[PDB]
Amino acid sequence: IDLYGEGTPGILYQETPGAWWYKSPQRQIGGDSNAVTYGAMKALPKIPRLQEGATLMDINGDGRLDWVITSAGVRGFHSIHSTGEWTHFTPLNTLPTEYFHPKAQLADLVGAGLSDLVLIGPKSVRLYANQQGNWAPAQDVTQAENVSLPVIGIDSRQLVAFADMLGSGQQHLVEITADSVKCWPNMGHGRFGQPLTLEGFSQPQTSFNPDRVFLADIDGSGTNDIIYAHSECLEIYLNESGNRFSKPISLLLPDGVNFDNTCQLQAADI
Amino acid sequence: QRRIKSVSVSLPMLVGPYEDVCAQLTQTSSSYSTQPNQQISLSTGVNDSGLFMLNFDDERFLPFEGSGVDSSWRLQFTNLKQNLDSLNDVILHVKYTAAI
Amino acid sequence: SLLYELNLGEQSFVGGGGWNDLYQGLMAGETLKLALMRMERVYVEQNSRRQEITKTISLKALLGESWPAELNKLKQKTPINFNLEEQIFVEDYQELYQRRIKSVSVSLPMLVGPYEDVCAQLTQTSSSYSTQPNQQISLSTGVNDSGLFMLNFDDERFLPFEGSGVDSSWRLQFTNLKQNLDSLNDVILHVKYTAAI
Amino acid sequence: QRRIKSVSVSLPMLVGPYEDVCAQLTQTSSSYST
Amino acid sequence: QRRIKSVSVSLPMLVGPYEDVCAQLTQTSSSYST
Amino acid sequence: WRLQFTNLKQNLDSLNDVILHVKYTAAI
Repeated sequence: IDLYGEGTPGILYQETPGAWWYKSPQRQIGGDSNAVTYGAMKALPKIPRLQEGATLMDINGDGRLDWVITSAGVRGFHSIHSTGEWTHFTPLNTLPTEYFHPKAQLADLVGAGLSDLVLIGPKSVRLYANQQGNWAPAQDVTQAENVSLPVIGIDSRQLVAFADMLGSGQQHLVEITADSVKCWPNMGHGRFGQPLTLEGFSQPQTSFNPDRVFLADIDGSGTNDIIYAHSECLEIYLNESGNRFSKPISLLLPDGVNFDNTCQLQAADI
Repeated sequence: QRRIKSVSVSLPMLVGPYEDVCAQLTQTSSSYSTQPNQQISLSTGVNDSGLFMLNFDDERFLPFEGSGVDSSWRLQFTNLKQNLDSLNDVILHVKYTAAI
Repeated sequence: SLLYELNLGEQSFVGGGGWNDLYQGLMAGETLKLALMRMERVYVEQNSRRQEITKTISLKALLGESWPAELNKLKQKTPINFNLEEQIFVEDYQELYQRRIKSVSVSLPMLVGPYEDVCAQLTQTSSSYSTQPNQQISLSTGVNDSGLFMLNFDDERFLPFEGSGVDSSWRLQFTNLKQNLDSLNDVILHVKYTAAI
Repeated sequence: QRRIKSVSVSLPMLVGPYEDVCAQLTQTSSSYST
Repeated sequence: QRRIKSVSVSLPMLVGPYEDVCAQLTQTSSSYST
Repeated sequence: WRLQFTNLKQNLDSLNDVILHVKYTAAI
């Protein structure tokens, strides 16, 4: 993560209590003032860091991180400055929602930078509650019963995500098969619009394992673009204005390499 | 035929970090002709079941093991200081077994 | 063992004088057999399931205004003495007719060095209700410490404060002197206890 | 030779939060006289 | 001295959702008269 | 050792390589 607030993530390998070791992005010596590298790790004093629902989350929306405490009966965070100042522990006027499960945990639709959980699927909509790192009551709503129902967590050659194909900035619910894409308009509290299909995507249903897809916007517009793995090549699908999709770019992998279930693709601004 | 094997409860709620919600449930009576087992005291509320470590096949009978399905119940909080406006609703969970 | 494990007042089955010379103690074992049988009976009869309660507490919240002074004494690594008010327990569940401590654990809002093994220990001075080798636990994880390399229930041996009366007094102190302590915010206790009705 | 040891089922579906889908399966008959 | 206790295998591969790859391994012979 | 696939319909072009794992015990 970018714990330091570089505007660039650092590689904070961490293994055990204390193993917090930030391989950090550094300018290369020589050349244009563009060349950058991950320098060596560093150790810094840190929380016991375990059994706690560990994560370097900014819970408050500062742009600057806390670390989550959620052990059995044990609940709050610390805050960490760019200096690495792990502030003293913070009980939180604590009233987080009961964690039944992570399954279908919402984030965005409370409003940008205000993220909060909702656990949800068909015919109902729990309400988010986060303000500024505290929470309201987690109220109940539903949209109108005609509205098509988005629901996370089936592997059958299919995916669901909170990710903005549309590029408004709202990481809309989108559902993907081997063959089609549908996306639900943001409607705020407890509500969604009838979904829009986005034309153009497909893949052979014989072989479309869902996880071979990758989610990023590439064009820089905001419209989330699409990538799919062949063992030799990437198929890259670019979002037409948030409406449909271009002919896929086919990209040859590094020579002799083959992509496989070990491989982890990502995109980043290293 | 149907007989109750076990039960658990869940509360959509917000809880203080170290707040131990205090409440308990008890069975008044049960149908089918199916007290020490009839009462369970609860403080996690996430998926409470009144046992420090739940498991099947206890050499001793579980709180409502073998109870007739149709049955009546009483529920009440006990800590008075704890705020309750947080409460949305309660969801029960039941494991039961049946004949054919 | 049986009597402590069930606190059944005052009853007995074992008795001295079973040996005799004129009969070379021949029937003794048989008498022991019967006594054992009666104890077994009583155990099965009385070992009914019992209420189980999870309780937790901030030291700061407990100590109120004294808290910062005691925290200073802690920072200074001096031992802290304090007691447990059972009134809290009757507040949480007034209906229960008896309460005995089953087990305990501790948690420390703290920062720790990567491989820093915080060194501290806790001990019980005394306890109410008439309820040393079990009375002392040494702690170095601090996340959810309980003094055991692998905690589990139903140990064939008794746990550090198993069966202790709820109202009780305690002493706590750090032991490593080099370790920095300014990191410390507060301490939260955890207790598993069981109760009658 | 082949004999069945155990079975399980999976349904690509959406389910209400606390909706307990209710269905059942049964075997009518089997080859090899088991 | 060295004797085999157990074995396992791993395949860098892509698999269909419910594709049960089918293959098998066997030992022909071994040293040390085991 | 001998190794072979058995399902014939299954595509195999996906295959990169195979990695074995062995637990063994030894004297000194």
